[PDB]
Amino acid sequence: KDGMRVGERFTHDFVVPPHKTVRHLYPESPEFAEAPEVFATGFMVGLMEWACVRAMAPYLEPGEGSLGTAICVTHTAATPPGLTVTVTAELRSVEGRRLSWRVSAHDGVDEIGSGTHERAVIHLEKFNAKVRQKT
Amino acid sequence: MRVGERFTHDFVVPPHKTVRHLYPESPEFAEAPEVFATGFMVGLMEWACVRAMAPYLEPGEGSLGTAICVTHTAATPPGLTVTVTAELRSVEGRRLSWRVSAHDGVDEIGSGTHERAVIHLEKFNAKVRQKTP
Repeated sequence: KDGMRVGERFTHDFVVPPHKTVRHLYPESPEFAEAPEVFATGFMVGLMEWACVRAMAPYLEPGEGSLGTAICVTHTAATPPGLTVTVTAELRSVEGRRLSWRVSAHDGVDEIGSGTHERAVIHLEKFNAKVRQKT
Repeated sequence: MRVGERFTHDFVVPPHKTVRHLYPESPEFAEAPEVFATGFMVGLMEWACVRAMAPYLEPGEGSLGTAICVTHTAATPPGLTVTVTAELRSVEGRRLSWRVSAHDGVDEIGSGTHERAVIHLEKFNAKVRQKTP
């Protein structure tokens, strides 16, 4: 099924809506009530994962998916709704079921962060079997 | 605020904190495991740091997350209690770094570091508006 090529750059573009602020991450949080209306770090983490997931999708076999096992990034500029965040993900290596990525993001105005992200390829159903032993 | 001081909060994972709920906009997430998302785990960690700093902030001040470096090494289905601890590791300028860790009552699910910068809300909000289309 042809594997992924190291050093290949992939881009994921995302126009930030109003509902990806700090407060929308945890509406349960009174303590976030005053947070500026900017793209939340937690949502940026999810966007970077999302970028890597799209890239690996055609390469995964039937029944397969992945989980994020590590993330190590800066978040050095804030983004209001309306700007487009472009994520660039580049494959650093694959060693077994472990894929390592470098990732970075730009909102068309500033670079907003960069660093690394690691994922693990899993068989979706047999993973749920392991999880359910916890539920 | 002092280095080495700690705050811990607990959070029963609901169904709506799973991966696919972080981004309902994503078809590529539709078949994701029904487990607590990394983005939400990070958010719960930030939340711990935010609460712990609050009593030490001047009125009109707040903070932003400027760095996050964590592992997420075990998955948590809805219904388990995630306990998060945040320990102040250092302060310099308007930046505080925390050591953060999380466990779900069964496994340690992740840990690492998180940095935040203290901001004057009004000043910062003005800046944001000038970056807005």
